[PDB]
Amino acid sequence: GNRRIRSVGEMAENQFRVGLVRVERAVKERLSLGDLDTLMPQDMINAKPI
Amino acid sequence: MNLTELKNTPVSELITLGENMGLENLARMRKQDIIFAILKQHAKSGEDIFGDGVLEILQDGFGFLRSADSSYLAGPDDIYVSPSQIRRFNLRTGDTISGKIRPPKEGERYFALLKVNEVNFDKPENARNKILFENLTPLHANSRLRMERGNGSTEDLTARVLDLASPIGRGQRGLIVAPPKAGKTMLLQNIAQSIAYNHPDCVLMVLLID
Ligand SMILES: Nc1ncnc2c1ncn2[C@@H]1O[C@H](COP(=O)(O)OP(=O)(O)O)[C@@H](O)[C@H]1O
Ligand code: BEF
Ligand SMILES: [Mg+2]
Repeated sequence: GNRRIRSVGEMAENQFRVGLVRVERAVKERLSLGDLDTLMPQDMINAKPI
Repeated sequence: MNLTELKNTPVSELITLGENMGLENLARMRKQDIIFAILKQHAKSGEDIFGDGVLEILQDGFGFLRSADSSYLAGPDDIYVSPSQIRRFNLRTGDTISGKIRPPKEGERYFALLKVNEVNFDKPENARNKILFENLTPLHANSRLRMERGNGSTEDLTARVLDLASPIGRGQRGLIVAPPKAGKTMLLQNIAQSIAYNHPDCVLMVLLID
């Protein structure tokens, strides 16, 4: 009752979040200069970390 | 601070201007590095720059704005433009564009186009409302382009014989067939002078290859 079991799904979601926080910091520092009418919501995101 | 304002004045004005701005000796650099360093040091004082140039499409997707000072070639002062602007505002080769520009940002090496203001001497809002070239219906020339000055100068004869030998019109297809050292250069110069005098509304451009 005090020991919890985690499956592959929970670990995968955890690692997805670990990558997502890095991509979040990246998109936040990239949004510091992006203005209106200059970029589509595609270039600010990279595949690398996640 | 516009790009053309440094694009057209001779190298000497650039020399005195940079020597006034407290520069490293600009006489050691090329015209393009002259304008590049001057625009760098101007933006280093905190000014938003304006610029202009003709667009060239590259195969990697992005485009580059060239000037007539470099005869439309690659240079340090060419303005980089992203492919997505070419998408949204419907850009392509030949579109001359003037608008907001900034020097290359941190780690970059070419100017960036912020805000489009004039596309081929038009509003960028109507620039998307254009007709293509191959979809055009060609015709023969109907409007006469009179080449005679009417002042009767000594060289003007070479123009009047034009109106007597081979008439020209808007959209004409003309071929000059002549051996070397026969007088093609003076003929072409008189053609350009007469067109720029009698028809200043039509844009006039000249190609000199090799
Ligand atoms: N209208 C003119 N009046 C006087 N001289 C002329 C005229 N047209 C041509 N010339 C002579 O011809 C020469 C032109 O040389 P160039 O421009 O090299 O001819 P091309 O381009 O046909 O080789 C000049 O040296 C000039 O003296
Ligand atoms: F005909 Be020359 F070479 F201009
Ligand atoms: Mg010649």
